[PDB]
Amino acid sequence: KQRAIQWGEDGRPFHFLFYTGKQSYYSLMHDTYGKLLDVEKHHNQLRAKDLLAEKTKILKDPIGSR
Amino acid sequence: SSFSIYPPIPGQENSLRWAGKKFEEIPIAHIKASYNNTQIQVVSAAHQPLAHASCGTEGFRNAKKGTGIAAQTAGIAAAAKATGKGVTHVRVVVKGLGPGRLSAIKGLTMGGLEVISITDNTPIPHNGCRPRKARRL
Amino acid sequence: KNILKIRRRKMNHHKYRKLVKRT
Amino acid sequence: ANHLKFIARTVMVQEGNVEGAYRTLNRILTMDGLIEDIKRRRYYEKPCRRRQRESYETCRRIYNMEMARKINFLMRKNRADPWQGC
Amino acid sequence: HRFMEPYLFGSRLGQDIIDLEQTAAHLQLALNFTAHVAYREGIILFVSRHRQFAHLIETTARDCGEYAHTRYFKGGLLTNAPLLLGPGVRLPDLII
Amino acid sequence: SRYGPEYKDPQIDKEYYRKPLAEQTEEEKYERDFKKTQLIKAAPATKTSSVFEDPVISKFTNMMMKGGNKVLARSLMTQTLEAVKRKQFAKYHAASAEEQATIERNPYTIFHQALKNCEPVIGLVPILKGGHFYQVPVPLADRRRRFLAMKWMIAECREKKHRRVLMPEKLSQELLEAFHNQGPVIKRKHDMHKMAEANRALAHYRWW
Amino acid sequence: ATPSLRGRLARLGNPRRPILKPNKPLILANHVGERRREKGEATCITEMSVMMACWKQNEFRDEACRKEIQDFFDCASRAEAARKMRSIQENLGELGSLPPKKLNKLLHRFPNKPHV
RNA sequence: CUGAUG
RNA sequence: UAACUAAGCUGUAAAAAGCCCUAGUUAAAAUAAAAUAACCCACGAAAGUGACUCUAAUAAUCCUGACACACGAUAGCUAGGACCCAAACUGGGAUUAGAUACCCCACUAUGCCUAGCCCUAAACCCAAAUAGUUACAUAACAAAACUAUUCGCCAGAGUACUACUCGCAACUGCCUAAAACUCAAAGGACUUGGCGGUGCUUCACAUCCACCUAGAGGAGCCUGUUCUAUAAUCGAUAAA
RNA sequence: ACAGGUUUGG
Ligand SMILES: [Mg+2]
Ligand SMILES: [Mg+2]
Ligand SMILES: [Mg+2]
Ligand SMILES: [Mg+2]
Ligand SMILES: [Mg+2]
Ligand SMILES: [Mg+2]
Ligand SMILES: [Mg+2]
Ligand SMILES: [Mg+2]
Ligand SMILES: [Mg+2]
Ligand SMILES: [Mg+2]
Ligand SMILES: [Mg+2]
Ligand SMILES: [Mg+2]
Ligand SMILES: [Mg+2]
Ligand SMILES: [Mg+2]
Ligand SMILES: [Mg+2]
Ligand SMILES: [Mg+2]
Ligand SMILES: [Mg+2]
Ligand SMILES: [Mg+2]
Ligand SMILES: [Mg+2]
Ligand SMILES: [Mg+2]
Ligand SMILES: [Mg+2]
Ligand SMILES: [Mg+2]
Ligand SMILES: [Mg+2]
Ligand SMILES: [Mg+2]
Ligand SMILES: [Mg+2]
Ligand SMILES: [Mg+2]
Ligand SMILES: [Mg+2]
Ligand SMILES: [Mg+2]
Ligand SMILES: [Mg+2]
Repeated sequence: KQRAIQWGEDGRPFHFLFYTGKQSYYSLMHDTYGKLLDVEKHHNQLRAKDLLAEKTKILKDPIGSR
Repeated sequence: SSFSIYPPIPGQENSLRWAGKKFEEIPIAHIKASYNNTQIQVVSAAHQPLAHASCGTEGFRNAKKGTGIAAQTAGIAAAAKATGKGVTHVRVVVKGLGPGRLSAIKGLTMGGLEVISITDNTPIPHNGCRPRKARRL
Repeated sequence: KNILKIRRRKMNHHKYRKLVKRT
Repeated sequence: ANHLKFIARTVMVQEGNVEGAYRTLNRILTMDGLIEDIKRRRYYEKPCRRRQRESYETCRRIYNMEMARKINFLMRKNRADPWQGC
Repeated sequence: HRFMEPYLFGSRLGQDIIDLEQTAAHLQLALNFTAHVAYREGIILFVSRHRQFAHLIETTARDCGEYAHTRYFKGGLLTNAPLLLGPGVRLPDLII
Repeated sequence: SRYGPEYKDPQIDKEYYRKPLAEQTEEEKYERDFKKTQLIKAAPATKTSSVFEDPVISKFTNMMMKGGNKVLARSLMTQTLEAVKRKQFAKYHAASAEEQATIERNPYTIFHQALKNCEPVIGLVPILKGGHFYQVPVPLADRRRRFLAMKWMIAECREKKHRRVLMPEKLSQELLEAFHNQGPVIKRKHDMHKMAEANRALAHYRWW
Repeated sequence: ATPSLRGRLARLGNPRRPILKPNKPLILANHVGERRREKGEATCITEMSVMMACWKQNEFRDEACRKEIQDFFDCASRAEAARKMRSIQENLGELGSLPPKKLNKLLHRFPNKPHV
């Protein structure tokens, strides 16, 4: 199989990053950076309101997740 | 601990003594470090030679006396011949940039002489006599 | 490059000098 | 010869330290330019080579100074990239 | 740049100042030309390579429904489009 | 080479696991060592959980073994330990009550003390400079020092003995000499130290 | 500072004789020269001297003096640890010097513009 | 250190 | 040139030769040259000039302009003087098959001053002088492209910084400077390989060293080669 | 001259 249809009958590409070469990879990067900015602003608001209700979920030693 | 690396000029009223003597009475050790031989000669304060030992007089040969070990042995022998006459402190006068420059200096300390002043008296001609031509034509 | 013609003129002048010295 | 003895190019040791005093004396001559001067005067050089050596050293110093200036000017931008992934 | 002397107003101690009158006139013309293309169903591509507002430009393009490009610009993107994008593609009608 | 990079070294110490609750810092790593599903290599045939065997004895037997005949080196080590023990028992029974409180009889202790006495401190490294090799005095690692101390004794007991004197009999005397610091191994160590002291002036040639 | 450059090279607008004869065009390249095997010095020399002093004084025996034997091993261990930890710390940080592998990437971000 | 020719 | 000390000093990658009236230190005229300052760029028409001081002085109320006039680095000549040091040449000692060369020692003309010549250079900044411009405009490289008035040159290359002429204190010379003949090329820059006995960096997890094990070079035997010896195979015969 | 052939791995 191959890639599905990117643009409709009118020729307009469906995705908003079709002219970037990787409309999937760069979209994933953009969404990840957006979620990162959202988490950053949320944590900044929490620090300003003096609320620390989160934890560090980076230590994945007992889980073995790579 | 006010220590100045400048030599104690006799014109001042400084009080610096070595083995009871002043800086003007300390014997001198002329080390001529050429590119193929390193000579060491010990003279007194009155310019009277006390000990003389060179890499050639140390039993070396043409290319053997150019190494640093030859200068170190020459310094050991010079320090031995100097201590044979009862000397304690010495002022090293280095002359010429050669391979046995620092070896002949450390040779006196290894042979038992206290180095107090290292003076670099290298002949630097102010464009006097025309030196030899260049090699590798 | 130009050293070709330079050496050519050099050789010609050298041969002329040798001819003059011989005759 | 005619000048006073044990004044020019003289270094006094402290507490019998010989290696440090020798390194100080050597750095004195290197910063004054006597080591390279003696190494050059060992064999006579012609002015046709002297002018070339001076021009080469001047160009090299200019290029090195410009490179060091640009490095010190761009050292600020060595920090971690805050916009990674954009 | 030498082609900015007619587009500059002056220089305040080294820093140049742009003439906002001509700035606003050119901006009026540019916005009119941009609105007409979007009205006539024209593909608008915001091409801007700058790692400071790459997120803002992409969000603006997403909210507008037009396309964006703020990553490494490939060589034969617009020229060798029938080989980089697909068999037969529709090039952007306007580049911003 | 059959063990990939995900294979780690085994852990034979039984006491390391017989007290998992007595500590938390060691528990923190042992609770993840297996939860990471880490593969472990097979236990070697020469090393077990026996309390009478020692890794130093194992290393010395491995260095003494020629070729692949392991039982020969094992029997040689057994005879060496037996001769050491019997000579020390003879010296104990031929001594008085005052020397009985000082003369030891533990063969493992005598062997380890002899190795510690024969262990060098600083070695010589040949460095090429100016077209010639200079023996620079260099601090050696613990494994290097122990390996040299064992190899010197093994080589001396191999080459500097008579055909009628056996290896266990000769080593039983070499260990007792090294315990009192009067043997040729101590002599060679002191010669090495003297040759390093005579070259310490070349210590400025090292770059590490 | 930087030496003067006006009136040095051979140009049509220069009325005097050119002073500097550049071997190659004086254009600042976008990559620095690689350092010719940056080396380092030895360690624990003062600790080894006082260690061998015991051997020379007490006739080469370690049972006489011991602290000069233990401090030497401590210095060796600290040097062995610093040889491995700093070899990564100094390559991760950029407080002091830096290898040309990073200077080149720093210069390529803001290169020189010979044309236009 | 030196090493010529096709 | 004198005084103390030692049998050595200079000399190259290694030596030899040379000097042992040698070598170091303390003093020491005559001659030659003029460290750092100079990362300075000034003076002068050019060549050229930067150890200090003094006298004289560096044209044109300022265009270009010769075959006329006057200068013109080093090198060369003549006469007189000087000669520390370097050295054409020469004589030795190395290396090479050879080395009348690069390497080492000694030494001369010469480099030094006055007077008189010779008037040559890659005398190149290969970019002529006088007043300007950033307009059109990248053969290539290099120092970007150009205007108006001029002076002196340029007609394929070799033949040819040549012979024949004129002039010159120059006489193995300098300036000017062809022709017969031979060929259809001779030339500058550029792009890519190949090469370099010019460089820099990189690592080799049996690999170069720091280091470990067991081996060949010691004895005999087997076996395969290069050799002598016969009428008596041959191929392979550096990594491979 | 409306020109073309001819140098070179090109
Ligand atoms: Mg000819
Ligand atoms: Mg050039
Ligand atoms: Mg270059
Ligand atoms: Mg001889
Ligand atoms: Mg004289
Ligand atoms: Mg001068
Ligand atoms: Mg001028
Ligand atoms: Mg004037
Ligand atoms: Mg005129
Ligand atoms: Mg003469
Ligand atoms: Mg001479
Ligand atoms: Mg000769
Ligand atoms: Mg002359
Ligand atoms: Mg002249
Ligand atoms: Mg000139
Ligand atoms: Mg010309
Ligand atoms: Mg091109
Ligand atoms: Mg003219
Ligand atoms: Mg012709
Ligand atoms: Mg001529
Ligand atoms: Mg003629
Ligand atoms: Mg190997
Ligand atoms: Mg075998
Ligand atoms: Mg054999
Ligand atoms: Mg055989
Ligand atoms: Mg055969
Ligand atoms: Mg054959
Ligand atoms: Mg064949
Ligand atoms: Mg051609």
